[PDB]
Amino acid sequence: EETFAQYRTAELKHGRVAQLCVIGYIVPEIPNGVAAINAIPALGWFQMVFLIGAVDYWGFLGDFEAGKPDLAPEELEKRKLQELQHGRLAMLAVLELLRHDSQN
Amino acid sequence: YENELGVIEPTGFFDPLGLSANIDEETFAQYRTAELKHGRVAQLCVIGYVVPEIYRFPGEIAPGVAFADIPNGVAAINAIPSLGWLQMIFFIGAVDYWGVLGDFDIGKPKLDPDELEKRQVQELQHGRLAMIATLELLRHDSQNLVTPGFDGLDTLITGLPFLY
Amino acid sequence: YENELGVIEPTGFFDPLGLSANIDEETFAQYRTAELKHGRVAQLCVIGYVVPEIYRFPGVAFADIPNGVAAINAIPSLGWLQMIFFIGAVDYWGVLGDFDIGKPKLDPDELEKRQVQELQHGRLAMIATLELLRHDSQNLVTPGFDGLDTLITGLP
Amino acid sequence: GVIPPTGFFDPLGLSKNIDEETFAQYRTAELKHGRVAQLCVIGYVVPEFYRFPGIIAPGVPFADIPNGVAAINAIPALGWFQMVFLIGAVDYWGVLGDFDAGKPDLAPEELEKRKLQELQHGRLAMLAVLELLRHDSQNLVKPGFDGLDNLITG
Amino acid sequence: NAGDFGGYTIPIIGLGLIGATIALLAGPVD
Amino acid sequence: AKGRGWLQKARIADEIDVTGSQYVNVQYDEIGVLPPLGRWDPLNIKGQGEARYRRFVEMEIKHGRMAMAAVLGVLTTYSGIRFPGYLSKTLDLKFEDVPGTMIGSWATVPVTGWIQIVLFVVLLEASWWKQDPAKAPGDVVPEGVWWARYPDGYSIFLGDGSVKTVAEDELFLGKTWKLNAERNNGRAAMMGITGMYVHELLTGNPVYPLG
Amino acid sequence: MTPSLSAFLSSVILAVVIIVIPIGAALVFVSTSD
Amino acid sequence: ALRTRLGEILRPLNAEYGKVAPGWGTTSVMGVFMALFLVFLVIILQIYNSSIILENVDVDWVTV
Ligand code: CLA
Ligand code: CLA
Ligand code: CLA
Ligand code: CLA
Ligand SMILES: CC(=O)O[C@H]1CC(C)(C)C(=C=C/C(C)=C/C=C/C(C)=C/C=C/C=C(C)/C=C/C=C(\C)C(=O)C[C@@]23O[C@]2(C)C[C@@H](O)CC3(C)C)[C@](C)(O)C1
Ligand code: KC1
Ligand code: KC1
Repeated sequence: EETFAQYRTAELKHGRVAQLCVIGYIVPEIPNGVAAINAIPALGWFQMVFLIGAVDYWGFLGDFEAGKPDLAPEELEKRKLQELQHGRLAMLAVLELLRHDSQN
Repeated sequence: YENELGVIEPTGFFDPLGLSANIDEETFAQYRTAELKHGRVAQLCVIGYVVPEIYRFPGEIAPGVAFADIPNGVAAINAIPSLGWLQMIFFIGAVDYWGVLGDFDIGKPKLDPDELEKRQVQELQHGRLAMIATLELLRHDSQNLVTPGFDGLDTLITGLPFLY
Repeated sequence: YENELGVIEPTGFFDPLGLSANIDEETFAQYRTAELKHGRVAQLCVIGYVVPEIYRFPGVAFADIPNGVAAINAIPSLGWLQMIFFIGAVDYWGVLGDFDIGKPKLDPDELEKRQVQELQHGRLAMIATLELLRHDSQNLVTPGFDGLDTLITGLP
Repeated sequence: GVIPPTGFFDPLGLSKNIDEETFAQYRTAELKHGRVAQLCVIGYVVPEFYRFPGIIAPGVPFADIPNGVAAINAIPALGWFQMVFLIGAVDYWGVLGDFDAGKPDLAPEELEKRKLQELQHGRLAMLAVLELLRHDSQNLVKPGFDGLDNLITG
Repeated sequence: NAGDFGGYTIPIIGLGLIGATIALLAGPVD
Repeated sequence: AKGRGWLQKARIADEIDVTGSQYVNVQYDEIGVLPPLGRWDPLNIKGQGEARYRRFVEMEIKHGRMAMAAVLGVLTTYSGIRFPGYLSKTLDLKFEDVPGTMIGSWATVPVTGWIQIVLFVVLLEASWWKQDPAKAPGDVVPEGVWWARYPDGYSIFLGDGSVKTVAEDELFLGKTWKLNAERNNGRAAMMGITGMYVHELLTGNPVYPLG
Repeated sequence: MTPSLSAFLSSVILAVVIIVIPIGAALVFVSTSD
Repeated sequence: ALRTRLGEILRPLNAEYGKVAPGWGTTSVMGVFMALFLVFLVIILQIYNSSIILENVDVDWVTV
């Protein structure tokens, strides 16, 4: 129960970050990939990671009523099951892009 | 919250801005957990500003840069590759949230209850002092990076001239 | 004072320092009057930074007056003082100059949706004029401090 | 404010029609006008022999400032903004004019006496100021209008 | 050299102070 | 309550007799009344009135306090000790160019600078540090302001971590000792600062004949 | 830290570690035992 | 016994005869200071004896 809730929350969260990475990977071609993380100074990552961590833990800029409509319970679980299926679809997709950058 | 840990002789209960009068319990527990971890990190930060001036690690963080080439201070941040810094954050972040390499049964001594609260106030007092120390260390180091010898104290660890 | 106008979802009852804690009802009305009046000037200050560029006014030339903090030295100090006291006529005594007497509409549910909208547009303007005053003053002492024009919007 | 030389001095009908609640407002208006005027009389004669050491604005020393109304335009307006607003904090809030030591513990009988020459000393000072910035303003626009060319006639 | 460290001032003041305190404390209590 | 009970265990026990029994405790009651002269009141100010005598106690305390600061002020300044930088950047007044002489420092320091010193004293005297009639004479620092206080039974700490409570009558550490030492150093500096003024008036040396 | 200074520090540490502390511990043990 | 002006002044300084701290008192702190004093005395003896040679300390007659 208690352990399953942590696995449940991690499954959703891992599926999310994979989704924003995919859309976040096509805007740059419209400083490319893993070559970019070394190009940006680590002081830049210190500011950005902690800003994500504020949203991740406290919900500073990521917990608002505009993102949670009332809707209805019949399609809520239908959309929430859809949240995982798209999350998994982006999850298995992601590894091929990082392995493409001169890896196995 | 006057009858809590952290009340010590020279000042007593120190809260001039009233940041704890109208707060609840859970924010105070978060405040003390923040104070304890801010002090613990600042205590290790003071140690981490002096030890590399004496001894360095022999290997390499990354194949490009070795430990000895890394300049001590805030100049260290840009010298080491950014991918290495991101791995350290999540490594100590795993111990921060879960405690993968912490919460061990050894290293947590059970003592007299009055002795335990005394050592806990000592832990807070050292952390509070080192938090003040980390501000002076960072202020002297960062300003000396922008303008070399801005304040005229040149050396990184000004108060310990036997290191240089 | 949580049950009062100005509470809006991102901040809620924003009071970290606790300046509204343990104060009487007269001080909060005083705080509210200072909240409103500071805001109202800041909206007009934002207007008074862009509109004196396109439109001018008819012993100092009105067009030759540089917009911003350089206007203070250009206008004579005696010429500045009767403007200061003229605003005080409408401030303390309330001898309305912008209007004749003042004809405000009162709609019950819109009153909450206007008064709250009044102070927070002023709150945003108060946050905005800090940047407007910073860019003008820092560039005046050092021409091209950040290497930018006077007004970040490009329609001038 | 009734003094033995004159009586209820009101030639233009400014105290009969008007009510006594707002008549107290003219009393503060009269007292504050005299208090400004009393300080302006001494404040007009002091800069002749003594001036402040440094400068008031960058490039504007205290020494090379005309004592009369030309000092208004000599000091920059932003300097005047700071001075006027600090005065108004005392004027409205009573920031630096509310200390209890300035309210002496006086018995009744000499109190309403002392308030009587307070507005009376300010009363002549209002007219004395009205001559001070008069002769200053005439001589500032055109030099030597009156027979004398001195800001202080003594 | 005779005027160094105040000259004879401190020994004169010091000796006078000791003599005055002894005379002050010389009397009986009551 | 929390983190305070370690003091009671670290507190050293009460002093006893060497035999084992409890120790038997077995003129100078007012601050300023001490061994050498006792109550030295040649003008009998205490006989003038209780309100008049309380005025003179606060008056001696205040006069003595500024005299100690004034004496220490001249001694460092006449030695050549200076703050770094400019006293007046507009007037091009470095600290090094301000004379160590009392009259020299009184004249060279700008009157605008002297006003700032005076207005700080006026602000302290009129609003911030007022004498409370209920409070002790000289106790003008309000609560909340960080001040070194020595109440009866305050704690001092030894090498092993043991705690000793200091009574008011303790030598060098009690409140009455520090209260008496403030009055006396104030009295000595009151004669000192006036003597340094007149010696410098006559000779130009505040510490004449030293130097 | 010269070799003579290091030798002195080692001598003090050695005296405490293998003379003072073992004799004191043995004394405490035999005093509580007997 | 005779009461004098100075005797009344010095009276509280001699009024605590036989007063002790119960038990061992501060003997543990005293033993630490004695042990530190013993180590300090051995240091300055061995410096004089040249059994401890410091870095910039030369035990010989100095100039100025
Ligand atoms: C975690 C998701 C993610 C990842 C891994 C990437 C990948 C990358 N992006 Mg990127 N991005 C994302 C999200 C992501 N993107 C999205 C959703 C968009 C569409 C708006 C973009 C548009 C974008 C821009 C405009 C740029 C990059 C750049 C980069 C590269 C530099 C490293 C970096 O992350 O800087 C991140 C730096 C940013 C400025 C990220 C922008 C994300 C914005 C602020 C939206 C996110 C906030 C929030 C979720 C929005 C909703 C709030 C509310 C309105 C509901 C790297 C290859 C930079 C690079 O130089 O190109 C190679 C660069 O200039 N991306
Ligand atoms: C992260 C820092 C941090 C936090 C969260 C706390 C939290 C706490 N402290 Mg505390 N402390 C700290 C650091 C901290 N401390 C430092 C550095 C000192 C030395 C000055 C102290 C000295 C101290 C004493 C002596 C006592 C406390 C006490 C407390 C408790 C109640 C007071 C309160 O409401 O705090 C709320 C804290 C915050 C809301 C965070 C501080 C935010 C302010 C605005 C920061 C101000 C700027 C700062 C000075 C940096 C300046 C940067 C410069 C460039 C300008 C609470 C558990 C009391 C106690 O422990 O419990 C009974 C108590 O007696 N503190
Ligand atoms: C992924 C890594 C990770 C994880 C999972 C955690 C886990 C946690 N931490 Mg750690 N932590 C990390 C990284 C991590 N930490 C690192 C690298 C350090 C330094 C060794 C710390 C030291 C630390 C402290 C001192 C505290 C925590 C707290 C927390 C908790 C609150 C969540 C949070 O971080 O707030 C998100 C962060 C914020 C809301 C503040 C971010 C802004 C600050 C000022 C940092 C930014 C500094 C900036 C980059 C430097 C430039 C400054 C300027 C020029 C821009 C959470 C349990 C807090 C706690 O336990 O209770 C409150 C707490 O006080 N952690
Ligand atoms: C003149 C400015 C001013 C004044 C008088 C007030 C007063 C008030 N505000 Mg409000 N506010 C302001 C500015 C102000 N605010 C700004 C700029 C914002 C946008 C961030 C807000 C957003 C806001 C929210 C979201 C809420 C309030 C609320 C309130 C009320 C209760 C809180 C309080 O006691 O504040 C007292 C404040 C003061 C006495 C002024 C403090 C000024 C500090 C010391 C300045 C600190 C420095 C500042 C950041 C500028 C730095 C510049 C730098 C270059 C030095 C009260 C009527 C609450 C409400 O509306 O009513 C229930 C509430 O929920 N305010
Ligand atoms: C006769 C009579 O009684 O009728 C009256 C009664 C009645 C009803 C009361 C009336 C009223 C009241 C009125 C007129 C109210 C008006 C409301 C008003 C005027 C509200 C503006 C918003 C300002 C903001 C928030 C500015 C933000 C600006 C922002 C976001 C900035 O960043 C500033 C900026 O500079 C930067 C930093 C960079 C630049 O690149 C861009 C700009 C310049 C934008 C009327 C209509 O008069 C009629
Ligand atoms: C921005 C700063 C500021 C504010 C906020 C302010 C406020 C008020 N002033 Mg003050 N005032 C100045 C500045 C400010 N005044 C300055 C620099 C001077 C010296 C030149 C000055 C002198 C007088 C005189 C002679 C009188 C006077 C009064 C009032 C009163 C009525 C409002 C009004 O009439 O404008 C309100 C509280 C009169 C009074 O109380 O009558 C009922 C009155 O007779 N003032
Ligand atoms: C087991 C899986 C694993 C792989 C496959 C892997 C690989 C690389 N790591 Mg290593 N790593 C760990 C595990 C793994 N690492 C662990 C458990 C820790 C915590 C002790 C850790 C810490 C650091 C730090 C501090 C740095 C670091 C680096 C590299 C880099 C070196 C070649 C390169 O330069 O690309 C290659 C990719 C450096 C870096 O990223 O520099 C850009 C760097 O500074 N790592």
